[PDB]
Amino acid sequence: IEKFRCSHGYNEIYKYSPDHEAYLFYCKGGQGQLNKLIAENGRFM
Amino acid sequence: VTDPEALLLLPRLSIQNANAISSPLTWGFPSPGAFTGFVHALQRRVGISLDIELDGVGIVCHRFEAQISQPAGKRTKVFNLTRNPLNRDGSTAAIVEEGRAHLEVSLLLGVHGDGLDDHPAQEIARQVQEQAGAMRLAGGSILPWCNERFPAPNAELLMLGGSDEQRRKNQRRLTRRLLPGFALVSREALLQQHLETLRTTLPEATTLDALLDLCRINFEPPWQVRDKPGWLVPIPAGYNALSPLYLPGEVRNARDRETPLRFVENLFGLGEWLSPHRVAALSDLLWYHHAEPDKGLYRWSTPRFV
Amino acid sequence: ILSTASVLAFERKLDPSDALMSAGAWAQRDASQEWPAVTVREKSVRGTISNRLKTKDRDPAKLDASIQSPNLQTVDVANLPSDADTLKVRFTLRVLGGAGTPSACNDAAYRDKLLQTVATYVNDQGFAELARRYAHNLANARFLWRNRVGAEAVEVRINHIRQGEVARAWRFDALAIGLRDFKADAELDALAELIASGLSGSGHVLLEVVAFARIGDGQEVFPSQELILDKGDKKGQKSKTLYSVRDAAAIHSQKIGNALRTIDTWYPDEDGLGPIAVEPYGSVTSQGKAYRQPKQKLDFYTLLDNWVLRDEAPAVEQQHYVIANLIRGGVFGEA
Amino acid sequence: ILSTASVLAFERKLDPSDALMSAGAWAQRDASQEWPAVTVREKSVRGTISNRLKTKDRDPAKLDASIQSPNLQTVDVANLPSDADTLKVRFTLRVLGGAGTPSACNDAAYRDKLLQTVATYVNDQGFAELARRYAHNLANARFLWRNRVGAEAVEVRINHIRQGEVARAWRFDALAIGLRDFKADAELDALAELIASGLSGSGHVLLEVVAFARIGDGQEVFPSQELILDKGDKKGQKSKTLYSVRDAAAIHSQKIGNALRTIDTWYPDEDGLGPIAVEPYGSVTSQGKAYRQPKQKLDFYTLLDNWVLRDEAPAVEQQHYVIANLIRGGVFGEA
Amino acid sequence: AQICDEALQYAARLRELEPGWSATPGCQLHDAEQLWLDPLRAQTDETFLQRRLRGDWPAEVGNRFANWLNRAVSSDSQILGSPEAAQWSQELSKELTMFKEILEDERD
Repeated sequence: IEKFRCSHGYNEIYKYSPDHEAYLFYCKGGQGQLNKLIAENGRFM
Repeated sequence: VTDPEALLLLPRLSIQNANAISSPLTWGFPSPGAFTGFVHALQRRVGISLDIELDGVGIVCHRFEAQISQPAGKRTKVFNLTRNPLNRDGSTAAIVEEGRAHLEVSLLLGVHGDGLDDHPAQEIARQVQEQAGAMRLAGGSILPWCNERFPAPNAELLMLGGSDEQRRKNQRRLTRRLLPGFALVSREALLQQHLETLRTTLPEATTLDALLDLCRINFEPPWQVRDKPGWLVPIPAGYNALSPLYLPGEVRNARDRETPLRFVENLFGLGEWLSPHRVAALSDLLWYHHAEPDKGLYRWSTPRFV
Repeated sequence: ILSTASVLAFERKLDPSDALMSAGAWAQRDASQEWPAVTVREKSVRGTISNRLKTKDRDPAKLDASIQSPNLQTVDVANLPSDADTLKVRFTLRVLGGAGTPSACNDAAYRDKLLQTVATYVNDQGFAELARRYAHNLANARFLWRNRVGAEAVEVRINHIRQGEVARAWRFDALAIGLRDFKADAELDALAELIASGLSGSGHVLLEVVAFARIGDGQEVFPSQELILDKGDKKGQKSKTLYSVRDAAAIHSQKIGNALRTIDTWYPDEDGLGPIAVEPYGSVTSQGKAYRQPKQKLDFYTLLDNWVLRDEAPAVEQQHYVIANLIRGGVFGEA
Repeated sequence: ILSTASVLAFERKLDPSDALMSAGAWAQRDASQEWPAVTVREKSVRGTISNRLKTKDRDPAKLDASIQSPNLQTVDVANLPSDADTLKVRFTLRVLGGAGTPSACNDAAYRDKLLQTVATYVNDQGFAELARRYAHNLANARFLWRNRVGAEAVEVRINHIRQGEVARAWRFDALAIGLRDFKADAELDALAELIASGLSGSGHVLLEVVAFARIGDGQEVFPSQELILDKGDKKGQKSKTLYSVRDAAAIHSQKIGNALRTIDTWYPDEDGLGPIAVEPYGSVTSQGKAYRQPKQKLDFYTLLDNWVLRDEAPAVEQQHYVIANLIRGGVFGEA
Repeated sequence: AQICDEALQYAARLRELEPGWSATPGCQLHDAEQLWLDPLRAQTDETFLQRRLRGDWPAEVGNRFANWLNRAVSSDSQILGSPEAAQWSQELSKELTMFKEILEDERD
């Protein structure tokens, strides 16, 4: 289960939250900010 | 040394420009030797008149502010200096960096002697307070609390209690009074056993390196910082001999010619800033003088701590 | 070569408003302009555990100790008054028109091709099936989401509002008109022609949609539900907050919009499951299943890219679906 | 393979409302439509310390110093008026039907299998035992929770409300109908057939349930109790708040629903302890014990998973319990 | 012990530093604490709040602080089922007992 989800056309990064079963808005940015956040935090929770 | 018969509390004392340079390796709070020498100067100036022996000192430090400034783009700090006068030609003199800091400490100094029975407790408390108002604590003037809301007075707690409960009760009363500070104690046994564990880790390790390891925030791989028990700091724990002890009228340009001189060098121990109600015995947490002059090793510590 | 434009943003046609739910008594729905609003108020719930245990918590002592410390929450609840059995859900809907024209587009050649494609669609067949299905989802009160499921009688009143007042009034039996069949009616075809003239840009269309539902005295109505802070303790937990605009319960505008778009009866799976909402990779959150998966060639993106770039026009049902996705709006274009 | 669905949400069938409690005099209960509501008012209470001491407060001087300073509270209290001896508790109940369909379910295969299972149940034996037990819990005023325990005479009037008026009126003596035996009657079978046709989906059922109780002049009634914020001082604590909708005391809807669900006489422990409420891991929060623990194979989850997945149909009492849980609603399914 | 230390430290520096705990009234100050306003209730009100605090001895902040400190451990079912929660609760009870023993003696 992926920790971050980039909404691609809308330039928003959604980070998974475990309390409610959903993604919440983390920050703006595209694929580069998504990959940088994956490198920092690690994907797959 | 000997245990205190009473425990005088000098109140919150404001010191305006104390020596923030404790040692060649440490900056920050002044050396505990300043406080032990201050208490011995108090004994030298009123203790011979009130027939008491002021000995030992508990350092509390309600607030502290080093006159420092972090420069732009650096992680380190520098010291705000003073402007010394010019020379006889008008040239700017060579700047010698002195650290200055504003302290608010209170001194738990132990008192014992035959003067406790001769005078009232508030009388000798007011006497040593009126003497300490005209003194200096680490090179910094003692600010004497004029025209504020109310002067913080003294309370000479008698260490001899009628019970264990009365002893703990007025000890808790005193600890509530010196509560917004942080008591400074000498923790050399922890430094020694940290030397032993670090020598088990890699051999021929100095306790200089164990001290440095206890200071730094070192990181560990799985990343996690190393936990530290309490607020561990490096302190200068006295002096060690570099020279044979010279005769009084033998060394050139001494302070006086009736005192033997010996060129010495600092000894860096370890201290721990803890809240004062952790110790459960305020008869402890007092900094004494241990010379052993035949070997060198002029040092100060808090004996009877643990 | 005509690649896809790197940006496309389509603005939302069929704009609804927040649906303000008020309450009153049936057989005086015609005097329902001063009906008091349904207020969202707080009640406090206390529940034992009923979720599944993960085979570790199945110790009976641990289970009894957990049910001895039960969960205290407060919840936002909205009910009808105890002397009122009808819920009035009233919103306005604007049908804008000019569906294929993007609000943003990098490639000018792709924009001309897309505009040619949508204009070819509209000239071959207007907004006549799409507006018929939108008029159905206005007629059967689907925008009453859970306020409809046990209602004794639902009735929808749709007024076309011209310069200041009603130009044409409709009145439907929203339970006779089903939630799953798009039949024909003399009044539904008139509403379909009105939404057709709105979507074709040939007129300004603003509808005022009012839906009354016989629920029962004091029963619970279900406004749209917000999401909660969770900054405080677990006894005044506030496990549920509801939407309200100004001391008056309400359904979100995009929930009304999602119920309006529920027209897609052309997905490749079984058609007895009813219409679903028009989405790319047409998905339903409640069922958790995405119909029109891109492995099959029937999502919005592969159909649009085959229709516009390489001119492979799909079947007329699938291009109804593509144009309903253009009416829905969104950003369709890569990174 | 047919594993269990990851989400499973069942909507609540048998929706009650908030039970509004008003007050008046007996023998004019037939004119009880203008009866004034029971108002929740505040009063101060002054208590001595009476809880158990943990062998550190058993000093006599310390205990006397504690009882020298008593604790002050203001409590919300609800009494009848001094000229009214009857408590009228009135709510509506809406029986929906469609008990097998989940409102959210991931696996389509599990959803079809679960629908087939519930349809097999309904075809084999309809909602006939369950509706008889729900009709008893309407008939004996179990929803009067503590307002029933000292009442001289309890009378429940249940009215089937059609298009605007009463289609069929019942009238029960709720003390002759016990709280623990599900006997048979002439009128209770008519109410059971009505709740049966409601739960089967073959008709709209909305019942208006009115219950009267001879308590006594000025006696204390017991509405549902809210929880407090615990923010102010120890003198004006406001340690008790009672539920009220608009200056009118009320029992929560989930409390009336928990009293209606109290039909489960099939739990493996002793049946002299009465029916309990239908819960998975069937637990009574007053008693702190969970009957139908998962170490036995009689909770709702293992019964449902043996019935649906691996076709191990339980006894008809346990599947009465399972379909009663599906009528109850809930969030079933794992993570 | 350290978190108790700095809680008592924060309370002491507020209670001696400012008269802001009795600066302006209202309805919401969580007034059951009565530790952050030690000279704000006795040095001003002679019998109104000082006799309402010396006989009552408001030291009840330990259980609310334990409720706040209970968040610090994770709310895991295996963590509560194991004996680590038992060790956590007994050491927490000892330290709140020491917080109680230091918090009670505020009238001397």
